[PDB]
Amino acid sequence: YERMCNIL
Amino acid sequence: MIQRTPKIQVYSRHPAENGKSNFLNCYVSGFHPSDIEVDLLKNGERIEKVEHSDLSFSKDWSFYLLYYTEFTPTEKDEYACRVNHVTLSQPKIVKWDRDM
Amino acid sequence: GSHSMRYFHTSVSRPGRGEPRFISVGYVDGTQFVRFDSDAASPRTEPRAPWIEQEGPEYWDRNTQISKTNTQTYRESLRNLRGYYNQSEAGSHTLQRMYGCDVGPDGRLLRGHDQSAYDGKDYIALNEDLSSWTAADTAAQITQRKWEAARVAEQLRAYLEGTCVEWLRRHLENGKETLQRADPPKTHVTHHPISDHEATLRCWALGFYPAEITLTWQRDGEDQTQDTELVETRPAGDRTFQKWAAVVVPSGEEQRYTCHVQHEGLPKPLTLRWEP
Ligand SMILES: [K+]
Ligand SMILES: [K+]
Ligand SMILES: [K+]
Ligand SMILES: [Mg+2]
Repeated sequence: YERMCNIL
Repeated sequence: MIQRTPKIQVYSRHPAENGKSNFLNCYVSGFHPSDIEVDLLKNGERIEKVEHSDLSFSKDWSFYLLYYTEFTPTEKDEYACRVNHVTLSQPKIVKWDRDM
Repeated sequence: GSHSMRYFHTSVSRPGRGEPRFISVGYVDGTQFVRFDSDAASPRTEPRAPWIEQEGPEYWDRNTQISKTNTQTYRESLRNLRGYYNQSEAGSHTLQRMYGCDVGPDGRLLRGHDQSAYDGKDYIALNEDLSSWTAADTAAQITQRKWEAARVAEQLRAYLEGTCVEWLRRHLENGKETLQRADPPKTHVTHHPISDHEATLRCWALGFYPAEITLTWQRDGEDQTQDTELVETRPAGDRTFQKWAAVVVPSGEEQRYTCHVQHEGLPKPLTLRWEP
């Protein structure tokens, strides 16, 4: 799976 | 901002043999930003329905794309790739040379 | 030997032309296996290699949900980055991210990755320790402080050491007949006169996988690095790669030059000469 990335 | 101009290679998938179906490739790489216009040409005219790979990028963050189409090489027909990008003042044409 | 799973994210703003497009592609080594594109008529994570097709609906549904959330997250990141650099609303900007994991021959984690770039320049990266960040400038330090406060490195470490390596190992098994098969280059040397005085020797490597290869010319056993034209390794479109290297040689001296090829699929390294 991919992951939900974090907002910069 | 800082921009990077595309490298361009035009070549066949398999060793070219006149009269034998093949794929003509135009690989553009090393460019930034990602917007780019690529045409494959047969005798100077744009080939319709050329496909391309999904946008990705190299370790140095520069983008790369493969544009490709089926073709049957012949002795007479000339093929090329024509590329435009924000870094180019005019489209760049690279001819297919079967020795490269 | 070693293998990697990597995801490549690109988001590009386009003021006046709707919201920023988000594209995610996934690779195991040199093999793309998934894609997602927010500009598709019906955005969905889609298979791009045959061995991934057997994953069930939960795999496609969850990856699609993750990518749809990422589309929104990247748009917010682009808005924040514009402000961190005091940039106008008129210009197009690019955010790229790569993350994933590498394993050795025994499937054990070698290292993890998470790195970002803005407008083609490194912005912030997770260090190899999976616990600290390297920020490129004072804008990226704002992101670093936010991610330290939110313990993002710990989230990444858990993903990279858990889900990422577990799924890389699963893909390597499901795709073993291709992902763990090294195809050697087919090689030959061509000769093209340039004038009465000189000729080009070109050493070709075709049909190889993975893309890593060493192709060099020697003259009297000495490497010809500065005098060799070496094209970038390029995809054939059928999974394999191609490359060539060329040297200009004085007429009659062709037998002093040798082309050397190293690749994982070869039983032994090759030494080739022009065969007139
Ligand atoms: K045919
Ligand atoms: K064009
Ligand atoms: K979407
Ligand atoms: Mg921006």
